[PDB]
Amino acid sequence: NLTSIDLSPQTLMAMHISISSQALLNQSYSNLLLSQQLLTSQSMDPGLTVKIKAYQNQLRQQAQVFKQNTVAELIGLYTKASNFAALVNAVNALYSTEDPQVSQKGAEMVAALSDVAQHYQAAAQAVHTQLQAKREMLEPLMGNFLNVIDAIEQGLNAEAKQQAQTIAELNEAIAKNIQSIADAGFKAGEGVVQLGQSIVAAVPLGPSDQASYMISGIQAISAGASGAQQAVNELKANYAKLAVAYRALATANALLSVAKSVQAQAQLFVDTYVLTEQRMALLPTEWGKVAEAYLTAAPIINQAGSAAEIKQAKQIISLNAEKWQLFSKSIDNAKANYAGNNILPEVLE
Repeated sequence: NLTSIDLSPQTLMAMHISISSQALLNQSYSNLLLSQQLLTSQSMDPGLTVKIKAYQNQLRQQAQVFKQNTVAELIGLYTKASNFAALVNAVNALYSTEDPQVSQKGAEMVAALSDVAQHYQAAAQAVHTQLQAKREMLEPLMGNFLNVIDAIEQGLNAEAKQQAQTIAELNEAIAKNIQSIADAGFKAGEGVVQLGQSIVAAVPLGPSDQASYMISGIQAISAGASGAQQAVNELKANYAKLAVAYRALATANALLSVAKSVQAQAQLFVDTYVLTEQRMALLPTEWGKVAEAYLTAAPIINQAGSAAEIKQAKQIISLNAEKWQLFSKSIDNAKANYAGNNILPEVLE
């Protein structure tokens, strides 16, 4: 009986919001990697200088790819959801009970949307397979650069290892702060996201070439109106300490200080890329659930041949339409955010 058909978006609304959350942030981490000053100096360890410049270059290539290609691929999948909402409205409009065969024509269209949902499932799979491929190339790229930093650190005296750990610990703290700020800006999908950037630290380089390597860091847009004031205060305090800690490690190991600064930025990008891939892994299945739900619903909608059965079906469809319209708005805002969040503006005090 009709009482059992589910023409709803299921967990698509929430599933798209959990994707937006990481993809939008990863958009900002891509902008950070592309804004960061390159290492120019050729007056330091020739062997390690080439490993940093090579890694920094390989990261900007992947940041550009994510920013220009992968974001567009996602906006494509979101549009497909709007499109589906629009089609459900049409089914609603068809139930103006003017038509003497209204239930056979209704069944036919629900059966057709089952097909569309199956295409949107396959479209999502295609995007996930590309994200999975990049993940499998990014993990070993970062993994290899970590083994390079580690080999260098394993040969330092105790004073330098402590200066290096202080830095590693602060980068880990700063990442938790940024995440807290981004969550507050995002407002669980209903927010209009913006993150900024500024120079936060510097690495003096032994004695003009590149007097100093300038370190770019994410910043909140409003140092007193973001709805995560404690995180903004911790971020300010942590950047202050980060500046001091690089000045310390730099006295003796300047080039390692640089390598660490780059790896901290890579970590944010690769970690949230992995989370983007993982949230996207569930999307094809969720479209497939809409496909199965719509396939099962159609023959049941066809059995409705009475006055009260057609009235009940109009009601079941009108309700599920409202659900898709609400979802369509969540999508409109996500697309506006992917457009607006394409730039990571400078912030000044």
